[PDB]
Amino acid sequence: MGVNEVPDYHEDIHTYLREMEVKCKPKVGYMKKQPDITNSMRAILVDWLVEVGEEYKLQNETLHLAVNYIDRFLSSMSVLRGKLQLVGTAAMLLASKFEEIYPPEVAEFVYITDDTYTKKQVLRMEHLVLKVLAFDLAAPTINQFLTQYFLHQQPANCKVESLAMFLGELSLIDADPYLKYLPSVIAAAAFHLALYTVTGQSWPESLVQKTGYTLETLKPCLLDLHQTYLRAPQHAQQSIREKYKNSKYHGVSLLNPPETLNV
Amino acid sequence: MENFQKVEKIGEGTYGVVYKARNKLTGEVVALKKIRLDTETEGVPSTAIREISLLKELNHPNIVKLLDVIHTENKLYLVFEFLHQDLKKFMDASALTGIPLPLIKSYLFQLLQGLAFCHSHRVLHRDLKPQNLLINTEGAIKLADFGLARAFGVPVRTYTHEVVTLWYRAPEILLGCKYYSTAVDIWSLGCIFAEMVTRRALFPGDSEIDQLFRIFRTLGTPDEVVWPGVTSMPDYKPSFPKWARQDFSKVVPPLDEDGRSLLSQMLHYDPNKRISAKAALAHPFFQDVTKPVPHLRL
Amino acid sequence: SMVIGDFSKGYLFHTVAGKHQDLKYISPEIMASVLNGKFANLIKEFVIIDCRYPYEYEGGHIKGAVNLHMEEEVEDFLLKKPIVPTDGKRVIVVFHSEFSSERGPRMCRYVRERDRLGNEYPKLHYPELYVLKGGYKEFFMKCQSYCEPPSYRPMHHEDFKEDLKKFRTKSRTWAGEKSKREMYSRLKKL
Repeated sequence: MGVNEVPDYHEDIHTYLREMEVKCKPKVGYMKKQPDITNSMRAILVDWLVEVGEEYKLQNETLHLAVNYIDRFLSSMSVLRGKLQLVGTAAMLLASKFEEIYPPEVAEFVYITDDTYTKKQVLRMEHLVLKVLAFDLAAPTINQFLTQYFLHQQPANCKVESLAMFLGELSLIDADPYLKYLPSVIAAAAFHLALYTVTGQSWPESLVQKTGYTLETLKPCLLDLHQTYLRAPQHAQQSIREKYKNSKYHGVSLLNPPETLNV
Repeated sequence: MENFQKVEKIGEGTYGVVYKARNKLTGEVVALKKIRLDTETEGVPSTAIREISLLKELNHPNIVKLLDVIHTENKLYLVFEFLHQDLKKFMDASALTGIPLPLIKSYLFQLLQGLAFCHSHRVLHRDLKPQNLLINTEGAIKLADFGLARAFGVPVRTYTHEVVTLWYRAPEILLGCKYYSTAVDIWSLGCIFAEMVTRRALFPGDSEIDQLFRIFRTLGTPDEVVWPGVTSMPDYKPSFPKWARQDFSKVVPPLDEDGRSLLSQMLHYDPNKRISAKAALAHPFFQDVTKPVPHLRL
Repeated sequence: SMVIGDFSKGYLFHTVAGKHQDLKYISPEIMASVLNGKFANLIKEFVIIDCRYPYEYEGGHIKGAVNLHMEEEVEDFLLKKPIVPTDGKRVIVVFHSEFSSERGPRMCRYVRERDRLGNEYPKLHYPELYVLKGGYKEFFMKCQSYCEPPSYRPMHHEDFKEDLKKFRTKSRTWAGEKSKREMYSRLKKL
């Protein structure tokens, strides 16, 4: 509240983020252009990144930024299977250097790598990722829009916020079909789904004016988010469910998804 | 690199030394800032990464321009547009007669526009001081040295504590506030504003405790009425001296009523009640702002 | 400004303008005269902390200087057992480095901060801190007589690069650990 919520620039910052998320958007369906990796390897890598971030107590913004960097790098560069983890590590490192007050050292990133890549290799890959991304490391993420959306709920409910974060992180694992949705749309769908699941409310009328997103235009993303919320227990990658079972996240992954959507 | 013909070099030693070079083919004067990565055991520094990432989006007349980045596995070169001198050098050269009031008004207006542009793009400069403000011959002042800049969220989180230069550090950072925001930058401007009027630093402290005592001496010791929640701050002690607020007539004599009111709003204790860059541009102090040309003695 | 940190008297040395306006500088001529016996009666102790790395210390330094390249070392040497002054004399502490731009000023600021923390305002153990203007390079150029051994070892020498990287890593690790500990102590009692 007050200068913490930036009341003079919040609308300007939101408009700037909306205009920026188009530029930092990865190419849709870049995995077809990749002749050695598919979406399963990407999902495994993102799950491993979630586990790594949970190990070092990194921010969720770091993980979202790292996944964005990985997607952008792969959308313009072709890598082999054995190198994929390396680029992930590099992206994570870069994300930390952009977000964390105390980012982990390169030695730690080689350690969690399990010594399949050396420190020189990690630094070379970091240089390559920085060159390919053209130092465009400031990218809007689902976290950045969800955090702004959380200010429009009255009364506040930390369970809703934690469930929205959990759904937004679940959307990170699967490239299909969340590569075709902007971070703002996924954040809006996650916020509405969390509100419906926890308190039974819907997409606020103060947010349809701010973002222009009605419940009708959020439906294509909402259906997919609901489908993979229902299928979360059966997913091969279960690191996010374990991470969000903790009491700091209010055990949101232990909740029951709604049987049907009132949309 | 070989494309740029080095002409002059300023910055004693190997400490972010900059080179005034000229483009060989187009004859453009640029400033090359050198960053070492062979001596950096952890790759590209976080400060350089943040500065390059955030300066590529800030396109304003009052923000320094990052023309190009020369990327090499052992060296990093940041190419900036060349500006003749910083504001500290200008004040030192103009230490006898002082900076004329219309020039101070124009410089403050331009700095506030640049800060408003920075804040509307979620960037926190966090290193605002006269050494980081670059002027030119035409009469334009620009923010520079975005190495300490950061991109914040709405609302902000807990960020880096040791950021602003001690002379221009906000009282909320000194008192160890959990959250700081754009109001940290405005305070700096306020201090710079006073430094432009009185030709001397407003709060020249040699330590955090001395800096807090100087701020309290000039503006009065805060309490729960002026700054609610100040008594429960981690770095606040109930043993602080109970000083009285000095009237701004003696703090900044040359300033008029409008300038005094703007300075008092910029130096507000409570970050919530502190003025913003966007709201400062609408102040009556800038009713008759005109842009003069500095003499540029140096 | 024009008074020492405890606000009791002015600075004895002829101050020189420097890169940092926070601190008070002295050109190598003043320290050359001081080491030549110019203020024997008015100065009780004269400390010249060589804030450079030890491999620079072995490559030439001012006579009577003490090499303290770490903040913990300086706190141990200066503040754990402070040099008690008396009436009629003053204790002057001079910091320097290769160029007196990053390391010497940082050590001077750290000493002032730790002296303020450990005392009651405005009492200070070392109210007179100077930084040698131009660093050790200018002193070597102008006062090579007092530099034993008469040699100059740059920080970015083609040799001792591993030592420089190790020392930088140690400084970075210490600063990061101190910052994290302070942040935790602040957030536990916010």
